[PDB]
Amino acid sequence: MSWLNSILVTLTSVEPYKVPVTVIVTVTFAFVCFIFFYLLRSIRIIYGLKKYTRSINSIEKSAPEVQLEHLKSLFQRSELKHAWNEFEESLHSQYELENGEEKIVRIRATAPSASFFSEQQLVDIPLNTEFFKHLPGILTGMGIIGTFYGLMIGLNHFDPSTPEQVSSSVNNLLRDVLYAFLGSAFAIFASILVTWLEKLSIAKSYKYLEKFTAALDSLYDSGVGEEYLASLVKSSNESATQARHLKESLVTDLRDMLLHLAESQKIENERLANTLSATY
Amino acid sequence: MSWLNSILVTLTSVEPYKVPVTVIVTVTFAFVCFIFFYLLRSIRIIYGLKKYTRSINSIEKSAPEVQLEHLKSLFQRSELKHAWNEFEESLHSQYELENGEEKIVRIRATAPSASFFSEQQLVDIPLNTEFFKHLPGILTGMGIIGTFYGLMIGLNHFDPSTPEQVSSSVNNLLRDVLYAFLGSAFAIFASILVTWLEKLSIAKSYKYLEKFTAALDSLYDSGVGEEYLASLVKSSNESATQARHLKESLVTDLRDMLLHLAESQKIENERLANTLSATY
Amino acid sequence: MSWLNSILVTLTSVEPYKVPVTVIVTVTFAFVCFIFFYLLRSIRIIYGLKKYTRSINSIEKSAPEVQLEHLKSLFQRSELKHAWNEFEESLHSQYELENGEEKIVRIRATAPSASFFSEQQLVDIPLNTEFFKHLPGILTGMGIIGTFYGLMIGLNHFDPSTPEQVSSSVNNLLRDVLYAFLGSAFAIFASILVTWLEKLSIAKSYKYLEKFTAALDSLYDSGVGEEYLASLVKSSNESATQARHLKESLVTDLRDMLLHLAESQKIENERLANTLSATY
Amino acid sequence: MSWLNSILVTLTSVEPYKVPVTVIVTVTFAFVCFIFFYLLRSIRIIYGLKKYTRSINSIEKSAPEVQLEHLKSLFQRSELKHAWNEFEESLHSQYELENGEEKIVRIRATAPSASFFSEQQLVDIPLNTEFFKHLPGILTGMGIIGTFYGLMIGLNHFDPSTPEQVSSSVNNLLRDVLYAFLGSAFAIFASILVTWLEKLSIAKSYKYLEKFTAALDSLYDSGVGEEYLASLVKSSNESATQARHLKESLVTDLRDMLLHLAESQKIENERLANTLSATY
Amino acid sequence: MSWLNSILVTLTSVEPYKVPVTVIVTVTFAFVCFIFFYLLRSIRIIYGLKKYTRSINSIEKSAPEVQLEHLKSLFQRSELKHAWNEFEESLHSQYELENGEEKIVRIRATAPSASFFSEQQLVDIPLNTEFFKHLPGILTGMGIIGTFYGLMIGLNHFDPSTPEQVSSSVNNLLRDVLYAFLGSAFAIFASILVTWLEKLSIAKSYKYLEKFTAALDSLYDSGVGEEYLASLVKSSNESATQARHLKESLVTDLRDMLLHLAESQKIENERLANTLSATY
Amino acid sequence: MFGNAFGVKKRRSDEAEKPFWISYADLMTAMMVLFLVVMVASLSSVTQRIQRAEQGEKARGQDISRLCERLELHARNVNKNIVVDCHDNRISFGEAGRFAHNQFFLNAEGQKALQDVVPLVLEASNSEEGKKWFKQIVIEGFTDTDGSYLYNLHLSLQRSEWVMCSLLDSRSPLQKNISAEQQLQIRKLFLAGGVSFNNAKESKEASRRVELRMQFFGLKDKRDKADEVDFPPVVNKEVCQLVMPL
Amino acid sequence: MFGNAFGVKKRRSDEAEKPFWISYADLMTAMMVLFLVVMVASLSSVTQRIQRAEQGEKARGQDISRLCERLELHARNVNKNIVVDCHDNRISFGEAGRFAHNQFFLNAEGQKALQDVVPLVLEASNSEEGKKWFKQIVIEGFTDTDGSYLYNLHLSLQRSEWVMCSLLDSRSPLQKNISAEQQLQIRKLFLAGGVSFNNAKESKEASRRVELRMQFFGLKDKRDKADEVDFPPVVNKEVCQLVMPL
Ligand SMILES: CCCCCCCCCCCCCCCCCC(=O)OC[C@H](COP(=O)([O-])OCC(O)COP(=O)([O-])OC[C@@H](COC(=O)CCCCCCCCCCCCCCCCC)OC(=O)CCCCCCCCCCCCCCCCC)OC(=O)CCCCCCCCCCCCCCCCC
Ligand SMILES: CCCCCCCC/C=C\CCCCCCCC(=O)OC[C@H](COP(=O)(O)OCCN)OC(=O)CCCCCCC/C=C\CCCCCCCC
Ligand SMILES: [Ca+2]
Ligand SMILES: [Ca+2]
Ligand SMILES: [Ca+2]
Ligand SMILES: [Ca+2]
Ligand SMILES: [Ca+2]
Repeated sequence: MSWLNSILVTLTSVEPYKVPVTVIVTVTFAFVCFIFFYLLRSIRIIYGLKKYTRSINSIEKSAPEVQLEHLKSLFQRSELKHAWNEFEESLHSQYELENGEEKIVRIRATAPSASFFSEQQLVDIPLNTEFFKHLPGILTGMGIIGTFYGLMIGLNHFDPSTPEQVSSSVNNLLRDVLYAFLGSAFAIFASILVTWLEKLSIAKSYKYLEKFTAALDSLYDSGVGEEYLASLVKSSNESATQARHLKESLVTDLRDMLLHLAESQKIENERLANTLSATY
Repeated sequence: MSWLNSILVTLTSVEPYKVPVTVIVTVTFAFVCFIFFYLLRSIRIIYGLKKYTRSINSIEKSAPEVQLEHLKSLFQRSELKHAWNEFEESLHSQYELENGEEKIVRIRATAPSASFFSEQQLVDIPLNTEFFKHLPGILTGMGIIGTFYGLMIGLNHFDPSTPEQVSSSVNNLLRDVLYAFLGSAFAIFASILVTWLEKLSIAKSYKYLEKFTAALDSLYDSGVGEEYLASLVKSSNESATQARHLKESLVTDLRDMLLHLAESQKIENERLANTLSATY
Repeated sequence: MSWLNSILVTLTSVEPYKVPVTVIVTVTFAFVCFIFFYLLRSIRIIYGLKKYTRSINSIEKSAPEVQLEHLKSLFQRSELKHAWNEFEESLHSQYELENGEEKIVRIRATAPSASFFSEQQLVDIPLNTEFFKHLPGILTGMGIIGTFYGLMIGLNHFDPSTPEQVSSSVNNLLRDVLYAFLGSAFAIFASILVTWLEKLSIAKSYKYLEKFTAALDSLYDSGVGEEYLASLVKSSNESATQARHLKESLVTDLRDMLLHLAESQKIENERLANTLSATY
Repeated sequence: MSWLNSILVTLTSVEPYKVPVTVIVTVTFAFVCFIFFYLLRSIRIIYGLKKYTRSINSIEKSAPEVQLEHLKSLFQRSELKHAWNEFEESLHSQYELENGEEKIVRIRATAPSASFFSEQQLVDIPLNTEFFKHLPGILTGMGIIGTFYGLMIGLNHFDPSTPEQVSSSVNNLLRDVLYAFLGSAFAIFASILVTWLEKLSIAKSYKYLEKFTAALDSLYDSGVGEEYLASLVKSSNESATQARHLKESLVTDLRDMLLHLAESQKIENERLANTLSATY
Repeated sequence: MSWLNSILVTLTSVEPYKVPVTVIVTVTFAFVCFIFFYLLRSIRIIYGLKKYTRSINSIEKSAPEVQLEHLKSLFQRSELKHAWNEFEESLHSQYELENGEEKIVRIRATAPSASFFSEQQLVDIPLNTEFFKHLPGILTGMGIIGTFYGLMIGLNHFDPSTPEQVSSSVNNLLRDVLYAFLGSAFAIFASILVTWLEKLSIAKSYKYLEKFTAALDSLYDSGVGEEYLASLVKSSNESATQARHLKESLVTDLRDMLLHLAESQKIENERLANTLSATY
Repeated sequence: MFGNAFGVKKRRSDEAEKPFWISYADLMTAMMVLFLVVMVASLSSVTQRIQRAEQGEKARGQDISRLCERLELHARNVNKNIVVDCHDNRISFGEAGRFAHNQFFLNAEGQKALQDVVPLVLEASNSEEGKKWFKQIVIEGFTDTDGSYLYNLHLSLQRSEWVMCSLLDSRSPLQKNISAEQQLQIRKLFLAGGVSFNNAKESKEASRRVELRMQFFGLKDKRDKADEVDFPPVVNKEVCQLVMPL
Repeated sequence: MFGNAFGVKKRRSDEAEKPFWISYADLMTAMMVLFLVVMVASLSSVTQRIQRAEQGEKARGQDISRLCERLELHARNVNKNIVVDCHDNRISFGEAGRFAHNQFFLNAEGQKALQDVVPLVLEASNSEEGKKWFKQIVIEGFTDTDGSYLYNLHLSLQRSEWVMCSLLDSRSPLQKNISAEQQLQIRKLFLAGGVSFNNAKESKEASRRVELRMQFFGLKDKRDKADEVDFPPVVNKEVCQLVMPL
């Protein structure tokens, strides 16, 4: 086929040195993109998590309203602003009637802080981990492509057809193989370096996000629904008891009023008898 | 048997160029299928999610009903129509008696919006990610099969029966290896490209789906069950004192009524005595 | 060692053509086992899911009891029967007095349908995906094993004693390498074919299971517990108001009866006065 | 470095046949460890799960107290004792006062049994599936070490100084390659066999664990909390209606008794009039 | 490019023995880091978990207050201190009235202790398993880079000019690759050892964490909310019945009191008649 | 507050080995095997002429060794005086072949050994190995570098002529134990003549000796038929022309 | 029913890549390249050895041919009766080399040609081709197959001895013409061989002849001091052994 032979002469026409150069340049571009979009971003995320954890620890012993205002003013970055809004929705404010007004006496947790400051939303999506965990494989595959294409160039040049020029063919083959393996080794080195950096960064991000959510979880106490159920059960029992005592007390008061009415009737009857005796 | 030799004569009879052409054609067809069924679909999904987020970020200040019909009319997809119906079932509408009728005053969220507008229902199943995440392995396998078949062709051609035929045979076999490696190199390049695009599409889709569900989550507030339990506990606590006060007020009213009855009886029987004495 | 040489003679004693035949037959047997135990079962599962979805969509506009009976009769496979029993006992039936017996007026969903008709329960375990996702690697490994074994046979039987013995041994080596290439090509072809069929089947199974569980999820509404709590809160408030109103009505009507009693006593005492006057 | 030179010269002087023997011994030891620590344990786990499932299916139609005693006896002399204890804690026993004694009439499930009889604590931890999914790779690594070392030894020994030495060099090289291929073939065969065996056994283990936890779930029904909430709602409505009717009935009774008292007073005053007439 | 040739002659000018020593030193430093930060850390974690489990099993029969104080004093490591604090927030203390006081009679569990003493918190974050599970791949990559570097050194120095030069160049290339493969085989052996140690350590950490949480779960009984709902339902039914009974009892007492009043007023009417007769 | 306790989560389903890596290992192994076997075939093809020549040389060596071992075994069986050097194809009569100064005869043992070994060597040459690889026999002469050169040359030449006489002189004991065909074979297989100088031995008495050194065809010679000539039948008995009484 | 719908999710640690098939594939990539390189290098090296041996043998043959050609040209220039055959490395005498019955000396033309050819042989061995390849020269005697075999052998051997004397006799012109170094070199080169009986065409005139042939080092042959026998310097004149009345 003319098409396939033209394709081969086009591919093999490139100078062999451009193959390791292309692999190294593109793999270095991938490494630079990894540094900019994953590594520095994760460093910023870790520093922000540490600073937020420090801020939360400073309001451990403050009033619940003051704590709430400080946390609302603290969280302003978009994803943590949304996470804080949802978390504050999860928090349950217990009100008591004090000095004629309803005041928040205690804020109760209903869900863990990690349910809204999740690893996904705060780490995995901003860092694009769904893509970057596959970058080392892409780099290794790029090295493999360089390896095939370099050995293709080397096998293409190997066609001596004469004992005198066998040495030149062997030299060219060794040079092309050397280029291919330089590219492959650089790609593998970059892939393992990226693996090191990304896994270390993701581990540190998860560790400090755990510290941040633990700091948030220590502000508010959970288990309020069970306390409400216990209050309801106790209320029902004391309600039956109070009902029976109110019935008995009503009966007693009714008896007292009826004996008082009988005494008043007796007084009226004796006064009537006295009046009749006076008249008679 | 002779069956194996017969088939080996059959397979290794094709021209060496026909194998890289077949590998390139099939790998290109699979790449085009990836672009059509996956990449364009993922792009459409991402733009749809962006458009949907804009509309939700637009009704954030509307009345809860108007928001509800706007969201009902907004979601016209089969997966998203079902997800919206289930999410609306998850929302708890609060009614208060206004103008003699029950009107929605507030709509509360009982589950996160991602429980219904989830990644599997909106991205993984529409994109067939359970299949397309294994496509690069299929492409590389096709390339390896092509390389193996070309190697069989080349090895069948290799037969240096004379010392003077060794160089020609070796060169021809290296050329056949070149063909087979061309097939493998193209397949692996295409697989790496597919992996890059597919992972990037997943990352973008997940990020934009998170933005969409965050927009939906911001419309409604949670914690309705704890509020209901707190209201029930407060009602029971107030109802105990209500029963006690009602009983006390009833007893006091009975006391006043019986005192008035006794006074009326005194007046009436005094009048009776006076009339009887006068008539006597 | 003598042991190593005895092992080599025992292993190599087989005919060279029996290695490609063994690889092809073993890979074909694994492919047939895959077709029988995975592909046909997956096709049956998908067809059953589509039929069940059609049946569920047909029963949408029926009474709750009829829907329950139809769905109970529908699911007869052991995994489907267990899943339906669990889902049905997760469903909440609301009874209302209409008009002398308990009648089901509505059925509510307290859990997603996918909690019981899950991918693990209905696709992953029946299809034995925990084994079959590793089959293509086994196929490629058998190809590699056949390559090594065929070359062992070729190398051990190399006879350099005499020049035509050398020629025959070299021909045998070339045939063995051709055989190894053929076996590897067949193994990798069957591996990628199994991968394609398996991943396509699993993706279609997930798609149609999602459609089926969406069909079940459309039959019933969620949020029944929040509605019950709202009803309880409203009932508590109305009970407070009703208790106050009932006390007011009771005291008013008691005042009325006591006024009636006083008036009747006055009238009867007037009659007594008339009788006393008639006596004189 | 002198130490590196000594290590290289001693590693080059190793007999080529010792490398395949070491590969075979090490891979056979790994396979024996696999059989002892994974395969036999998986068989025992599967048999125990089937025995437990048969025991559970024998109390489908038994009284709830007898069922609980049977299950406690079944799991008490076992490693599943604590899992069963937690599961029974998750069970809600409904009581009814029959013949003056509180008796268990029904048992309700409040959580799935898979949450207590988990896959990790029943299958993964006992079988060390975390490690044994890596054993085929371990065997592959042993194979590649042995093969590369043997091929290096063979190439080091291969050096035809004169064209008359080509035959002997070729023969010795083929022997060394045969040894290396023997090692690799054994290692890769054991890798594939281990993969097949442990994947099949883990699939069976998951299947029978599912059958076990489904037999546990088939005993008891869920949704008791929604039933309790529905009962509370009905009781509240009926209590409002009951309060109204009790107030009305008390009013009617009070009216009747006051009418009777008025009649008695009228009769007494008529008797007084008769006595006054008699006195005249 | 002259840059590529310059870097090639710079890279390949290093002595061939410096590749294996570099690979061995780097792999050994990574292994020492693994031992110090993961293996020793996990051993300490397992020892601490066993000691804590022993401590918890010794307060099984203690009073709720005493065992609560013991557990509060027991947990002082920061991660387990926070975990215990949140777990104790999850525990629901039930109070009863003894000697006119509210004291704890029983502590109930609302969440499993694994929710707070989770695998992440107590094992995964301390051991950095998000990073250390990728270490074998890094070690393997370093070995591969070493082998490729040695091959490149051997290929750069190849001289195919004369047959003696060819033989010497082949010997030098094989020697350099043999050094590099010494380093690579060390890397693969260390990768195997790290894989085994890591998987065994993580499996045992999960096992004894499960045992620890099992010891903590056995102290407190779950299922308190369903019991509270059942108590509320029973209280509602009893309240309806008691309402009717109290209404009937109040009617009976009112009838008795009015009968007594009628008798008393009849006696007083008789006394008045007697007095009137005496006055006559 | 109203979460679903029955929500299930997928297990820890570890993915399979990526097929590309195992397929690539398969392909790389196949390529390594292909290059090995192609090297083996190419090397066995380029050197097949050299291999065949070396095999033929080894076969010639084996045949010559077998023939020499048979001849020396016959010598050991028959006469202890005849010692055969198979390493360099020499027949030695050391003790019986010593030559005193300025004489060209030998003691009785020299003649006994010579006329005993000639029929044995003839029988060896008449065999298929002899009829395939055995050329004529060269009589070895040795001279020293001291004294007048031509006197030593004449002494060696007279020694060779005496050896040939003793092989083919009338009344000799060999002539009574011979047939006409055997005499013709001796005439064809023997040439008398040859002188040499060597210093490989420590004593000058060693140079005073005679030896039989048979030589063979080369691999590419293969018994050129045109080289052979013919002799007429013997009409009268041979007479030695050296001075026996001296 | 008492759980919370806002619970933690994504509790899924990513599985680490299986690294060992990657190692297998990359190490077989390196091994495949190693085997390819060894294939091409070994093929090139073996072919280079084969062609080197072939061209070395051809160069040795060319040097031998050039030496023979220049020696024959010098022979023609000196005197015309010389017959030199490069095809078998033999210098013969056309007619002057004949012999009659009971004759052991060449004619005057034969002696003149024998004396003339010696300096040509000395020059031939002196040149670079002689130093590289030239062995010692043997003298072969030829006689008809008729007559007494011992008579023919003795006569031809006497002819060879007379030729050697004429080479080295003091009364011969060579001794008074050559120097001591040339005499020593002649002692090293000229040797006496055997007697041949190549009788053909029934021509006794040309059958009874003597010609000299030169031998050459083989390609694998080694030059060493053991084979280089050094004659001591001439201390006394040499008188021949066959006197004229014979
Ligand atoms: C013929 C030989 C020729 C071949 C030699 C090479 C072999 C290669 C094979 C490759 C690997 C195949 C292994 C498959 C089986 C292992 C699977 C497994 O997990 O077993 C379960 C089992 C433990 O789980 P289980 O089934 O529940 O057991 C019950 C528990 O014991 C009790 O229950 P529990 O959970 O309550 O217990 C508490 C728990 C929790 O306690 C802890 O704190 C443990 C957590 C961390 C563990 C720390 C241990 C560190 C040890 C350091 C190194 C020791 C040896 C290393 C050997 C390699 C060096 C060459 O404690 C443990 O689990 C500790 C036991 C682990 C130590 C095992 C004993 C040491 C060596 C075995 C001696 C027998 C000799 C055999 C041959 C030796 C090899 C030459 O582990 C074993 O007993 C395995 C031992 C079998 C042999 C292992 C060989 C080592 C492999 C390393 C790779 C070699 C690479 C070369 C290095 C060179 C670098 C330059
Ligand atoms: C646990 C490994 C997992 C899989 C590994 C695959 C194969 C790799 C290994 C190994 C080499 C084969 C083992 C041989 C053991 C025999 C020991 C013995 O009995 O004798 C003691 C011996 C005496 O014999 P020699 O004098 O050496 O005989 C020379 C004859 N030519 O003296 C000794 O004390 C021990 C000497 C050790 C020899 C072998 C060294 C192997 C060490 C590590 C192997 C690592 C992989 C190889 C990489 C090589 C890269 C340069
Ligand atoms: Ca807390
Ligand atoms: Ca919200
Ligand atoms: Ca629904
Ligand atoms: Ca059930
Ligand atoms: Ca418990």
